[PDB]
Amino acid sequence: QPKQDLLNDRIILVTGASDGIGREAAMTYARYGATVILLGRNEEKLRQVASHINEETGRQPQWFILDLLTCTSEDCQQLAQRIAVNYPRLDGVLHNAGLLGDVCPMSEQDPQVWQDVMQVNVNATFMLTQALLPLLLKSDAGSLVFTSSSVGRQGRANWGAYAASKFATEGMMQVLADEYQQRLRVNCINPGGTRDPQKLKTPADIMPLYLWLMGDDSRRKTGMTFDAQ
Amino acid sequence: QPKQDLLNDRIILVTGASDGIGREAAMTYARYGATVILLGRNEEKLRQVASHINEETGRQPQWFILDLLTCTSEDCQQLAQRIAVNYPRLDGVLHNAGLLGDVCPMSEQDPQVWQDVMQVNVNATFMLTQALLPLLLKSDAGSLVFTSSSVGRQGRANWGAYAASKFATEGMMQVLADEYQQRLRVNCINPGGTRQKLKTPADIMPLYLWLMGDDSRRKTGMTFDAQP
Repeated sequence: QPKQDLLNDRIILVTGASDGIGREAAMTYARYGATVILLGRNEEKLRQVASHINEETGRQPQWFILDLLTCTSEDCQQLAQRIAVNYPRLDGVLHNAGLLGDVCPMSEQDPQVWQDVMQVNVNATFMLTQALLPLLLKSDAGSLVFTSSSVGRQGRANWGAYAASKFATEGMMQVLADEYQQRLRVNCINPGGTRDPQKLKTPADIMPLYLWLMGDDSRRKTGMTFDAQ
Repeated sequence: QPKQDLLNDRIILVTGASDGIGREAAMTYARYGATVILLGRNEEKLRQVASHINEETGRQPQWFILDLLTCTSEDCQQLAQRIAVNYPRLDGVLHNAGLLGDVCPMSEQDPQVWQDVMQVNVNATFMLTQALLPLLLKSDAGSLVFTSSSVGRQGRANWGAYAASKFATEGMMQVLADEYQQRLRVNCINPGGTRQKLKTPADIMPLYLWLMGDDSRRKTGMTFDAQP
């Protein structure tokens, strides 16, 4: 599909960058020319992913530490302040950080795990969004992408807090898209089943959508949720 | 529609029972024969609502204190124990408690208010549901009703935490309906704008009555608008 320089001169921040889909997305964005900013809780994990992208790409991403389970609104503003000293805008923010929590009936759901899933997937993702909006408004056409799931649109047995949180994520995305008509592109990606493990798709397999949402080919698309597979 | 003894011998718990829609739902259910249990955060207000329902109906609801803003899972479990001492089952639970929070752009939403809205409307509403499930399963046909909103189906500018929380509520309702198919009726009610060209709580009662009475027995997993 996309040309190899699709994301030249796009600065894109990726949360949950240290492993899984986040790690693939950061690497993929860099491969396609982006200046990537990695966000995660583990500095040694982040440094390792940055080194790999540099070896593979020749340019080394910066990383910043944030723990969504515990971060405050103050921590997010300070993170945004640190970014802004190094970077003039954010062209993209990919919210790929998340907690799955318990997969079990509602009667069995652990209430602290429930609280933790809502804190990471909803509340912290919101506070981080709020902190980063000014930088995103500095883009020619900033793009904000949340991670959803099939159970964010149709609740199913056993999916408890994760489902509740992904519904909330669809709602948050919709409110934002309505507030930022013209000004920001705000959408969700549903990556689907990525991780019978040999039957599933690899993060690499689902990347085209992640690329599309950050490149110019999706320029006036907002308020939608997209299925990666 | 419906007969005046619709809810005779139905035991129905109403949260947020001490004002607005909750207070009207409690009263309506009592008028229609139900044994009502009121839940709220403030004793003085609940007692006043109970007394008024007794005056108007002739039977006095019991009340229990729970503050969804600060309650723990243990608090909900203890509440459920206290209810079980006094009652053999719950035929209905109406989750009417809620916090609206800020109505303003996402960039201006107060993060503390945001967290409080999610804690009341989602976390504590789930924790309370969890504690009351055994009682509801003891009904012949227990009915669990959440409160939603038009902005729990389509997000709109300025509705911030409320919207996120009501999407979460539609999601929680859908998971529960899937888990309890054939065992519990689990649905949402969107009361619409209420409280001069707006409707009163009294005006929107038909749906609240319908979901607790036998006419809705086969209906689960759905979200209903009180004002179509």
